[PDB]
Amino acid sequence: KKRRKTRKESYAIYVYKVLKQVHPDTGISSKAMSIMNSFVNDVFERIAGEASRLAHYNKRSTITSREIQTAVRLLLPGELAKHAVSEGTKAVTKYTSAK
Amino acid sequence: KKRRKTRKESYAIYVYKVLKQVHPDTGISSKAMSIMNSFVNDVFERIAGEASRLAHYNKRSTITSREIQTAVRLLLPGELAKHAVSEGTKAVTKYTSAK
Amino acid sequence: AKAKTRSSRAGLQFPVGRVHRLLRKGNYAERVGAGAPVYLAAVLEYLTAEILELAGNAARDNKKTRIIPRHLQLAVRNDEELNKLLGRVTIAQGGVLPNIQSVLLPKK
Amino acid sequence: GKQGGKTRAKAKTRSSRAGLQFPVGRVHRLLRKGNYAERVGAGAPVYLAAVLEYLTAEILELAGNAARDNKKTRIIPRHLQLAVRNDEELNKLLGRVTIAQGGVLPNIQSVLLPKKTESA
Amino acid sequence: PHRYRPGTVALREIRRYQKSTELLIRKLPFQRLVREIAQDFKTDLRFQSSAVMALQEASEAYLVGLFEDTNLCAIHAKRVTIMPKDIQLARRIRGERA
Amino acid sequence: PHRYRPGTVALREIRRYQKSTELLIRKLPFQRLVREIAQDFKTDLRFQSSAVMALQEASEAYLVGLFEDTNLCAIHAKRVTIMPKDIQLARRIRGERA
Amino acid sequence: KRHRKVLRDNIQGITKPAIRRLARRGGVKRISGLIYEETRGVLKVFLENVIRDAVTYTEHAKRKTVTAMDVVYALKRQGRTLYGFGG
Amino acid sequence: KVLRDNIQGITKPAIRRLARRGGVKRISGLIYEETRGVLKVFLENVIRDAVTYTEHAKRKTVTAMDVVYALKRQGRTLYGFGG
Amino acid sequence: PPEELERKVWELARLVWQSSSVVFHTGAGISTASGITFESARPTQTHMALVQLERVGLLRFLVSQNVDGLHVRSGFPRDKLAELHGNMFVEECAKCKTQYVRDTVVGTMGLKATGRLCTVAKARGLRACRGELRDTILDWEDSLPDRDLALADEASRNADLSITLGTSLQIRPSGNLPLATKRRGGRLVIVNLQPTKHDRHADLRIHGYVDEVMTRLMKHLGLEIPAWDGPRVLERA
DNA sequence: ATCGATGTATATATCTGACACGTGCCTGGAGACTAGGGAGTAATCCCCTTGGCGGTTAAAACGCGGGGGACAGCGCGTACGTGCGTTTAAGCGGTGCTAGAGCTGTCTACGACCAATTGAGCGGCCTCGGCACCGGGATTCTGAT
DNA sequence: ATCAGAATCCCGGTGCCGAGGCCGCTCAATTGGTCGTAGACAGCTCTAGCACCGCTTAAACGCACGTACGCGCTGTCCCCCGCGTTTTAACCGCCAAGGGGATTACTCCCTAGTCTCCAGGCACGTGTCAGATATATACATCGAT
Ligand SMILES: [Zn+2]
Repeated sequence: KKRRKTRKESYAIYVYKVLKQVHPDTGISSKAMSIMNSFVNDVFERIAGEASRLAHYNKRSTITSREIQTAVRLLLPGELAKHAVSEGTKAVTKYTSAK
Repeated sequence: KKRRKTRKESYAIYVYKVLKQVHPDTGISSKAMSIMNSFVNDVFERIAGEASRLAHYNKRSTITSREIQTAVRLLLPGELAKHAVSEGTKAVTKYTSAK
Repeated sequence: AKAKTRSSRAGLQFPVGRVHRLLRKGNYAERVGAGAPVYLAAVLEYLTAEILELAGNAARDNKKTRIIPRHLQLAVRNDEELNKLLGRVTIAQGGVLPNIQSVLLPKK
Repeated sequence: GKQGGKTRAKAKTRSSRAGLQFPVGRVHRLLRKGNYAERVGAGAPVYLAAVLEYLTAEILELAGNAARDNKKTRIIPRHLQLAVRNDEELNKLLGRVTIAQGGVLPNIQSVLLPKKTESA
Repeated sequence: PHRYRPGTVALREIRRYQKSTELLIRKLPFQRLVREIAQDFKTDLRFQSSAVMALQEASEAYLVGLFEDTNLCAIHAKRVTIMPKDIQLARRIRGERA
Repeated sequence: PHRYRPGTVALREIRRYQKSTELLIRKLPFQRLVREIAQDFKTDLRFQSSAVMALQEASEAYLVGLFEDTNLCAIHAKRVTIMPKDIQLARRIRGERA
Repeated sequence: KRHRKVLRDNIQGITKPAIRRLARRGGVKRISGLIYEETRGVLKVFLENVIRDAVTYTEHAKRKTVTAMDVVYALKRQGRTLYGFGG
Repeated sequence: KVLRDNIQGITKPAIRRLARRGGVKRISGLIYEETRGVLKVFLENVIRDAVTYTEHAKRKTVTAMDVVYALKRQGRTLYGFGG
Repeated sequence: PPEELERKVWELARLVWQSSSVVFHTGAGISTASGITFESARPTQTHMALVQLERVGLLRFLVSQNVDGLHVRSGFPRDKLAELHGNMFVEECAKCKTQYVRDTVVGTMGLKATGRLCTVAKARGLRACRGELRDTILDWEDSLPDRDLALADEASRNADLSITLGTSLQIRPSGNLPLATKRRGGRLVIVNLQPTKHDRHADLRIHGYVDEVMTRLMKHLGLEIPAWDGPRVLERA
């Protein structure tokens, strides 16, 4: 053993948890889980990178929910963006309930 | 008037000082100077962005002469890369002289 | 008091607290505001829910019960908006959509 | 003792020390404020200034030649486009860039033109 | 009485507009087009003078670069006349329509 | 005695290979080619087994996408057959050959 | 009208001879009569894609003028960088 | 012939299968050497970056991550092997 | 008749002696006169005599049409020459218009790319030029090599005695440059057995073998023609 | 239009290794707290943007004439697909060795922070010459003969 | 090609406003120095990469055949070009006026940083069923008669 485990993090449990919420009978192979994990990391790098540019161009030091929203509105095409911003505001307002 | 002046930095004097070193009997228009200033800002953002990714993939905190050197070797094509690397090593060794 | 993960508080499965660390330590900006990780986790969950819905339906149409790389490629390329989001991505073992140009097909 | 700095060294800039025209201090300050990494080592901005100076000297060399061939003596955006696009390494570096007021290189696709006599 | 051969004036036009560097679309029409398009995204937008010039420079350079690629496609099909299908092929291969 | 007519088994191969996940180049030949190229840049390199697989997935995806755009050009020129000039037109319009 | 104008039909102001001159700079010898309505369509699609981003940059900035930097960043995002406007 | 050059390991039938996977009905006899030149240029551009990332890491082994980062730079992001 | 030829060649020796700014023009016959590879052919006596006339100052400037490049092979000082059609020994840099000389012939023709990328290194440690090298063979009836035309026209507008050897003046502008020597009030001499379009225009017309005429001319100037001591490479007089 | 043999389908049983779930462990997310600076917000100066008007004259629009280009047909030659029999070597499994990836430990050279000092770089003003314009003289072509 | 004659080039005059130099001042770079941790260097261990042996049989190879596609040529029609007249509104110069950029001062809400607490997420283990394979059998479809 000698602590060499090192603990590799992934989105695997959350992709699985979302899959079971959407299609309860379906499962996912380890190659497909690796692809889904890569997709999340790519889209995360894009949205965070565009939010960084928006903060910098406006001389702001903070990425806020506005920067993530405009980054989403710039990155995601068409109707996918409009549903994404709806789910984004719903989550942020629910998280601000009682707060 | 009225203490409302606001300075904007530019590469213009350095581009001019390099121009008179390469062609002593030549001038540059304000639009050509604005283009050169934008070219420098683009190439700076490319090299610094790749040096950042290089540092992060290797789990290092510091951008160094390494990281800049390998960013330059990745970004520039052809002999433009080998000459840029020769000039960078010449500048860093001259700067380290008498340390 | 008993701890509740910021994901459960936000009504979503994706890890708000992990996405907040990944923002703070990714050097994206000097500061990351408390709404940013919630909004970003909600968007990543929605995009994974869309691609998994379409992939699960493609797998069910192929009569399988596990998602494999074909079903992810079929789901992305048959959708006009996910295909534009993933325009330059290649998926390992995904194959390509079954298309043939009309003039290549037989005359009768 | 710090009174030495108050009376000695005479502010030999990092550029003049490295033998550069480009501003090492400004390139360093931009690398720190741009959030590219947690730390920025002493050789990084000297190297980056040397490279930006090399690339600007390269474009100004080619643009000054283009200006001279047009019998001009001040460089205008046309000469920068003529410099960048006639060099195979710079055209690949600036492959996604449009230069304002630059136009395009004089180029006709050869099948469009008429044809000529010969006698050996 | 005098008449240049059709296509020879067109050839001089190529040579001239490739030598030159000014903008080719009329400035007032391009301003009104940009304002009509932008009116779909917000009401009562205003534009800086340089902002419209930058939209014209970028759009006019894009149109020119597309016509180069369109000409390549027309020539490849053994034509000298560009047609809508050539613009459509160039836009398909460049990944704009794909 | 029996023989299928020309182009119909090619059309069956289009219909088959578009239905499959598999890699289409032989694996040991692709190993020797990747090593031959890498030895020009550094002597005595090793490869992770999965690094060779990542290169094969990317290079086969690239060649397939290139052949799809090559087919569009051949069809536009009123040909069923792809030719080297179609590959060169696709690569010029995409910005690889320019 | 001194304030609050609405616009339409301005696309036909990108004149037939204007499209000709652009094709000339791009090396075109001969142009079919159908090209003008196709090119107006392409120009409008391009120009909407740049303007949508430019206006989302104005909205993020909380201001009512489109600036040259908004257009420069919109073009940079789309892999189409413009030099000469202060970027 | 035992004296095979490595680039001729990308056989004519392997190229046919790649073209058929891309919807190509009929393939000219000059396509194969052009396709090999295209493939060698693609691999030189990806391997040069992967070897640059390897040398930068002070290690002798090319890893799946060095290939993924080379492909991400080229504008050809590959999902399957990591982030 | 040979006696009339000798008297006219004597008078040509007087014209050449007396004239202060002699310009030679040459065509393909004079270099062909050894019985003509471009690499293996030794220069004909005419060429060497031209070098000898240059050495004594009986030549202001030289023009030629001869694609053989034997004027280049003879090391006639390059700065005093024009070879209006281009030369199988000579290539040019596109990007910066420097020139060169080579051991091998170029072989290609038509201002095409000869597979070399220039060699001019630069201060301030910038790249070497890397510019495409290109052959000098014009193909047909373009604008000539710009400097070679300008100098040939200039010298013609500035010469009091043109002399035209193995020349048909029919190629424009080339043979017409000798009309600028005439138009300014200078003299013109033509030496050929063949017809020519401007044949009416000269002060002296010779019919006879050009190597024999030039060998006689040299004898009448009292000069030995130098035998060729192998190939020559003088950029400058 | 029917007929036949080929390939894709489909139904069956059967065997096997990847995924789904369970358990133990330790790491990182959380909770409650503090400290200070980022950016929200309001009030002001004044730039530059939008609108309106009258002349001008360059460009756009309409027409008409006609020639060169698109493109539909058809003919011929060679190049590429389908097939089958022979040769190669890729793929498999097994066994062996040791280079180097990966981790853990120890140390110190590097660079972030900080305050005090100065000149390098910016905005603004003014001069004058590089160059846009052009009207005049020549030549260098292209149409007239 | 010969003939004047355009058609354009080369040049000297003129003129203006944009490039280059100069000034002065302010804030960004430099200097000297301390602190503490990122990372370079060494030592070990055990993964997985490279090398080799031989066996099987899928695949590549190479040769024959002939069909259909490429592309070369040609004829006919109509669509676009060039040019002349008229119409238009782009352009420009002026003048009006106020929306909204940009800069400033105030101030409190927010998020970095901290310590300790504990349960979520990772690695490791093991069992079984979703799926792959082998085999039997029915239907779909292609191409010849
Ligand atoms: Zn050169």
